[PDB]
Amino acid sequence: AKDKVALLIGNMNYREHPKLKAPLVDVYELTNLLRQLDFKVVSLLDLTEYEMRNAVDEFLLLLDKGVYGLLYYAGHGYENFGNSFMVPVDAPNPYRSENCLCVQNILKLMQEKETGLNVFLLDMCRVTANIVFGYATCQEAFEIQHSGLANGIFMKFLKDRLLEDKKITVLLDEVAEDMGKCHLTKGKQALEIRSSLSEKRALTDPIQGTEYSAESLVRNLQWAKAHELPESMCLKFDCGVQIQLGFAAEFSNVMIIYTSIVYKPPEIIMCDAYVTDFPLDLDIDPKDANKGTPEETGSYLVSKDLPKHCLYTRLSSLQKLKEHLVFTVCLSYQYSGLEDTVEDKQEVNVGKPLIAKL
Ligand SMILES: CO[C@H](c1c(NC(=O)Nc2cnc(-n3nccn3)c(Cl)c2)cnc2cc(Cl)nn12)[C@@H](C)OC
Repeated sequence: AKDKVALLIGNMNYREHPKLKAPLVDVYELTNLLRQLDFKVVSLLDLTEYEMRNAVDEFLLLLDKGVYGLLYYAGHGYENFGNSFMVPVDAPNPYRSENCLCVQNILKLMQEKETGLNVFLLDMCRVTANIVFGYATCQEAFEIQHSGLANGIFMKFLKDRLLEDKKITVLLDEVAEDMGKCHLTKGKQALEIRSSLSEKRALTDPIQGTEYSAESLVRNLQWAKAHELPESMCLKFDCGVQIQLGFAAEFSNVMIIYTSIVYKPPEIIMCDAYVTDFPLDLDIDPKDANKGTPEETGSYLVSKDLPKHCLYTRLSSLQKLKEHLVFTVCLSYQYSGLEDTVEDKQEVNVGKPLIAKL
């Protein structure tokens, strides 16, 4: 492999269509599995049409001679007269092609590349380019785990075979057999595999030497800067209360913010630091921010990974941020024998985190 580059899109929260649950776990777990295989992974949740189109265009552009690419989409799919389409979260009801991404157009652009390997996997709820196309239609079918999280049928079987040092086409055929044995998808057309692979190529194949090929190092630096998290900060308030702001990442466009009281003077009986007044573009609803647990924000991956007794806020639209992430830390405090709640607030700039750097 000249390089190993992957783009994973998972669409769950649809405006005019039924919401999905499985993409979250699927995208997250496939990201980890591909990271283990030395892929530079971009993982994005809930993308609009324009966001999808730009992400796909940028991923396609990386597909230079000998590069190993992998594109995964989990979400609603649409079929109209032999063509399949990927449905963005902002798509109107009923479905219409102009609002969707045509799969056949992507395949056509992939066909022009001189990639060492190009794996295009769809997990939808309805000279050679070495393209392996997997098209799963059992996505809303999912299984509930002992964790309480929803895992997709396709991903359940894919997770178990991805790390195998075997030709990708052989790997995917075993996944199709597993689904065929699975009682939910038994005698049904759940996975279609299309392949134009003339060479024994696997996702486990090594990346070309950095002592002569510097494009992997350049793309590694460019990937790294798109995954930068703000360093944790401490804010001091006039009353004497010291607050810590902590940051965790779930996906390339999803960040969890948490606040905790590091010092509370004896005179203050009860205090809480609430993060508010986020940029409009991010579309955060205050009724889904400052939660007592990360689970209540929709963050189930990174859960006992975070400090206890904090307030948690999930920023899942970082790709929409077109300025610095400037928000307010509002402190609400109470003196034991005093009338009510005293409020104090200070603005914070955490720059352009993660995908917002690009
Ligand atoms: C070329 O850039 C890299 C890249 C991708 N680029 C994007 O996703 N671009 C993107 C552009 N615009 C938007 N968008 N925001 C608002 C409106 N449109 C969005 Cl959601 C995404 C996609 N796939 C991979 C895989 C690897 Cl490795 N890198 N890579 C990387 C450095 O990106 C992290």
